[PDB]
Amino acid sequence: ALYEYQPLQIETYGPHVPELEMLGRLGYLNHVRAASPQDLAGGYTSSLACHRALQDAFSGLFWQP
Amino acid sequence: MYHNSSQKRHWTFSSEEQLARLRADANRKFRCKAVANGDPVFLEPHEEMTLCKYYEKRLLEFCSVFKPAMPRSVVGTACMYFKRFYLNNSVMEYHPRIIMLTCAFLACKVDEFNVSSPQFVGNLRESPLGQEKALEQILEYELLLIQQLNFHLIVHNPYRPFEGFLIDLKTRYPILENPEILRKTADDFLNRIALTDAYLLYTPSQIALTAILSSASRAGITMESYLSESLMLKENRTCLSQLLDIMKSMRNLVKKYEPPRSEEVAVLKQKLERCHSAE
Amino acid sequence: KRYEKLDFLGEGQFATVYKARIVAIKKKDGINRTALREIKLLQELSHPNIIGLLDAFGHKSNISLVFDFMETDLEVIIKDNSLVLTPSHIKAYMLMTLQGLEYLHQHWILHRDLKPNNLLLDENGVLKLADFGLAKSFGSPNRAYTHQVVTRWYRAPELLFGARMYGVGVDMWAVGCILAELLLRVPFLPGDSDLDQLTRIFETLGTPTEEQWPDMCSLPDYVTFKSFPGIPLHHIFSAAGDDLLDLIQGLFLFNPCARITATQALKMKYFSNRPGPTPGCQLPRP
Ligand SMILES: CC(C)c1cnn2c(NCc3ccccc3)cc(N[C@H]3CNC[C@H]3O)nc12
Repeated sequence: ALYEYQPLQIETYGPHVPELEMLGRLGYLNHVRAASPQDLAGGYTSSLACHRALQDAFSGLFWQP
Repeated sequence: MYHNSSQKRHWTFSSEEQLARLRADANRKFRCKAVANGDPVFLEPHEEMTLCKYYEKRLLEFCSVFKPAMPRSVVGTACMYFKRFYLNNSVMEYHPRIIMLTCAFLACKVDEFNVSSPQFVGNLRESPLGQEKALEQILEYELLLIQQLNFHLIVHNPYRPFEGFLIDLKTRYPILENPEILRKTADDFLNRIALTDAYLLYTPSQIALTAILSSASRAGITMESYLSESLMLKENRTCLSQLLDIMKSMRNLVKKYEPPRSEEVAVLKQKLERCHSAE
Repeated sequence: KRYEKLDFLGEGQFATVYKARIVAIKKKDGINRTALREIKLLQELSHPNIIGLLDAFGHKSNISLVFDFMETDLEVIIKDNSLVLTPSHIKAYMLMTLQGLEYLHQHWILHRDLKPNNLLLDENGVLKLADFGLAKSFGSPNRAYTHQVVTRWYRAPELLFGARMYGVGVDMWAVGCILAELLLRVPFLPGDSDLDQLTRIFETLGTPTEEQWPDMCSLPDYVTFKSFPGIPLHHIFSAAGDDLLDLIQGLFLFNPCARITATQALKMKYFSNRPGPTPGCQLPRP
């Protein structure tokens, strides 16, 4: 009856987007605007914007109506 | 997200033939209703398309000179609203001039571009009495537009996918050393793609990628390796061929697009005012 | 339309809600922006722990939103002295809330109005996030934001310090406050003002330093309080296990970035420990 975490599997119909915590490791974050200390203090990072942009770039690229 | 959005599910159509079928059905239904209610006055579907192109350009011009500066997401949402509305409605039942302003109004509301009604209608080149009349018409048609959009208000534009593709190119495709100089041209093609029916036929990611690669080809840069290697399409040959044919079809749509002619626009405009006055 | 109105369910400042046939209908600017927000966001979301917009209909500049009818909410559960909130019940509520929040956040939307009365329960014990009238999409650096979101009792310190840009941390802090209310059966930090809310936060949890919250001083409305030691978490919740204390500490980190996300909270050992979450059919009802 115990709960085991299962990741949410939603098809994106596109290329694989690198994980949120890996973007800085993979060099993506050097091509996005650096977050300000004000934005950082509130919990906003450039990683969020980069991840959202990559997900929207890859969303449904392989899909056909 | 687009991959489970209403735009993908309900407003991305299989072919231009289906779009023409929808528009012709709208024209025929309006003609039938007018005949049942009680002639050369009626417009043909191609004339309706010419008028819709002209009024979409009018909507572009309205959103461009809007003050305060209107975000491009709001403009894209409004233009998509206009396209969707006149997919299933005749310009002789609802005037495109009012409908495009209602599309801009609803889009400003939906994309959280907080603007009050008086400063929305102050952008019109109209007298204050005319501005108030136009505001009343917009408030009357706002619910109608929302109903004709089937309450699908979130519109996925190609702009953010374009930015994400630029990020991915800067990160993972060193062969294209500076993707930034590909922007201005890829934007221009993007705008041309907006004038066609492609937004109702392709995904925003496909549209953005097609614009980027059209800019690359116009730059003499062959980056098919980005598709095959960086996007891992060398595994799925069929997927790569399908994507390449999608891009080719988009380029075909852009190359065969015909801007509306001014003389034809004026004639059809007189005809449309006649249709609205007679009714 | 096709709906017959059976009962009057309530009335707030926004609109009025009726139980109609079962569904619940919520009744110069034009169509209300809050209703448009709910429509646009709920048409793009589909999850068992998010309220579903079945249909919308209206007239002129009025509008009515149709949702599934929900029996009760977490506020009534908390305020009901005749029911015991066992650890399994709390875990189940927490799990459904976090699953809905994980789906919401991965689609880049913040609820921004999380509170026990916005967590509705159906006849099957399925919790759904509701009242998306304050919800907004996040992840856009260009996007403007307002710091006066979330009810004060459940508002995060970054919001109370005037943070314009924020991420899922606001929802996570509200989730921590909801968990604390579930444990204590009373509101955790019931401040009567923003300053009082911040003072109670720093009294119960301690005044954050430059180490627990690096750029906290950069927020606009930041005001330095006294160095409150803060009550240890195991003294506030004396009937909480170490796993639950770890979950609470993660939810109540003053650093919003370090504050656990919905996915990380779901991965927490607390949710995988014994006992398992209560099945929805067996959850308590008022
Ligand atoms: C999605 C939304 C429109 C919805 C769905 N069902 N439902 C109900 N059902 C009954 C009930 C009774 C007590 C507590 C929760 C629920 C009430 C309500 N609003 C009322 C109740 N609390 C103050 C007012 O706002 N809204 C809804």
